[PDB]
Amino acid sequence: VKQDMPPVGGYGPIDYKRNLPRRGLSGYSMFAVGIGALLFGYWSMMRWNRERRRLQIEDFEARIALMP
Amino acid sequence: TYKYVNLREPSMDMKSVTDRAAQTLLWTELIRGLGMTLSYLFREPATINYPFEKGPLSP
Repeated sequence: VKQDMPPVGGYGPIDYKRNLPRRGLSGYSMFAVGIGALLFGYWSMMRWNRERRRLQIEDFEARIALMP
Repeated sequence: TYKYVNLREPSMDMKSVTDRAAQTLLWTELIRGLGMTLSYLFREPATINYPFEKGPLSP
């Protein structure tokens, strides 16, 4: 009998592919998302700014009527 | 028999050049590298606790 170490029954395949799935989407979608979220933030910032303008005018009314 | 690298050209389709320019302006594959490194962050570390777990050897 012989007791070397051959490949017992053959070994299966071994990959060597450059498998890069390319996660993400196209860049035009990235520009669309960026400009959309940016403009969303601009509109919300505009609304909050003019609300605080209203309250700032009310504080001006306080300092005007409080003075004499 | 040979298999040599880096023989192409950057494309002239507007979609391909704006995808490459989006990679340039938008730090994209840098963030993908961060994602790969965090994927190795959430593994369990293969350190052996030395004076209690000694290393493997041969006969």
